Order: sequence, then structure tokens, then C-alpha cells
Amino acid sequence: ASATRLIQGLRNWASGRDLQAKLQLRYQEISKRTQPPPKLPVGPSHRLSNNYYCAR
Amino acid sequence: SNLIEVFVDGQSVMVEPGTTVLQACEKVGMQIPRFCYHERLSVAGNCRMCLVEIEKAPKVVAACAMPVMKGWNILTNSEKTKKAREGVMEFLLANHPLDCPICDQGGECDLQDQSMMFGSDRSRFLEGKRAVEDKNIGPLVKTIMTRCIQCTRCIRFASEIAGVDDLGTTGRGNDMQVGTYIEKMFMSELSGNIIDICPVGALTSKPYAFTARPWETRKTESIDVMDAVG
Ligand code: SF4
Ligand code: SF4
Ligand code: FES
Repeated sequence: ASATRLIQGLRNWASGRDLQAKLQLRYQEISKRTQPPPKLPVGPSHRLSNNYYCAR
Repeated sequence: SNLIEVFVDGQSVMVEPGTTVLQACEKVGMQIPRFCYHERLSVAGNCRMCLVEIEKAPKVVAACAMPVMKGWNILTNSEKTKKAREGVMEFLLANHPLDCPICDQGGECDLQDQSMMFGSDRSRFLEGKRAVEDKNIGPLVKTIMTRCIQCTRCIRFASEIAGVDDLGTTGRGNDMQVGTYIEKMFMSELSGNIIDICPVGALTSKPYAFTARPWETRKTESIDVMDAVG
């Protein structure tokens, strides 16, 4: 953004690509950093009572 | 004539009477994991690690101290063999403190090598692990009483070879302490030869204590000096 409409018309007139739409200026699409911290669980183990190392 | 047929996983070998399961397995090439046995010390069945399964045997025995009858067959890769060893390994590593950095036998442990090659991985017993106060056994041997797995190898060594006989066990059950009751220092001959015998890093060297680490030192043959025995 922050451009005049005449040079936007020239950018569309140069090639049919619609440069206003996707423009290689990532503004706020990046997720806002320092979210609340997410937990990292454990999958097919760490349940008790069966998980022998003799088996797997 | 004193040549006894035992089968290691099916393969025959002749074994003298009185010699154990373990000397048969050392004859064929096997080893059994063990703590309270030592090949040049006395024999008792304390540490329970050396359990093994015989074909047609509903009673799992400790292979360190078994008189060998004629015609056995020994499973060293079976199901409940590994189950019993992993169980005992989860037992031994409960009252042992998280000291493997600050231990001096970190490169040359035994709990570590057997817990890799024979142990489980996802532990239990979320709360506990009491600790024991130390006392200096002397100026030459640094002593932490906490890492003692109570294997009773130093004690029988003292009782049968050293003859000083000041190192026993006190208390019962969980609360068993090893070493000295009357707080008397141990300054006799071969007092440095207990750092090679203690299979965990409990009784370690005082002057050596924190100057190296075993995986960084290259070794060289040498001959004993200031003696005549070498
Ligand atoms: S003796 Fe105990 S503290 Fe030392 S390396 Fe082995 S398990 Fe760790
Ligand atoms: S001090 Fe070492 S050799 Fe003695 S019983 Fe304890 S672990 Fe075994
Ligand atoms: S070696 Fe057989 S029980 Fe310790």
C-alpha cells in the first residue's frame, strides 16, 4: 500500500499480474511473536504398567 | 570324570563340578550382567542382577553362585530373562542421586553401561530418594555414602584380605549404611585399592578427585616402581 493510483495503474498496465494484491511487503500477516507458551506432549509411550523395553 | 554337559542356548560345553553358571558362560564367550560378583573376590548372591532362565525351570536363579549339575541348558536371550533384568534395573536406579556429571567414574561406571545395554528407559517413582550423610574414611579416599548401591564388595574384600575389619553395615531395610560405625579413619595398606573395586563412584580417590575424566586419557603400559614385584 501507500502508493498513488496512477503508478498502480501503470503496474497493472505493464503486465496483467495485479501487483496491488500480493506485493512482497509482509505487513501484519506474520503471527504476533511471543504467544503464550504451548506444551509439547509425548506420544505412544510414557504411560505406565505395560511399556517394557523387552518388547519394542 | 568331572566333565559336565551344559548347553549354552543348545551348544555343548564341558564344565567342572563346583564351577558356576558364569564360568561356563565365560568359557563359551558369554557374560552375564553382575554387580556383587567379582572374578578375584568372594562369592555371594547379593546383587540379584545375574538372574537367568533355564529351559524347563519355573524358578529363576542367580547365576553367580549355582553349583552346576549334569546336563543343563541356559537361556541368555529369552523372554523373562530380559524382563527380570529390566525389572531389577528399574529397582537399582531409584535410590541413586542425579550425580553422573559430578561423579568421578562417569566414563567408567557400571550402572551406566548396564542401564544402556540391559535397562528400561521411562522410569517411575515420582517422589522420594532419601540421602545418606558421608564421613571421611581417611585423607586419601574421598567418600560419598549416597551413591552406594550396597553391593557389598568392599566389605568382603576387607573381611577376607585386608584384615582391618572396621567396615560393616548398620541399620536395616532401606536404612542401611555402609562403612564405619565408630567414625574411625581407615589408614592401612592397600587403602587405595578400593577405588578399583567399588563398582559405582562411591569410594573414589581423594587426590585424583577432579583433575580428569576417563574418556580423554590415552593409556600406556608401565611397571610398578618402589617395590620388587612389578
Ligand atoms: S556411579 Fe552413580 S553417579 Fe556415578 S556415573 Fe554411575 S550411576 Fe552416575
Ligand atoms: S561402597 Fe562401593 S563396593 Fe562398598 S558396598 Fe557400596 S557400592 Fe559396593
Ligand atoms: S552376581 Fe549373582 S547376585 Fe550379584
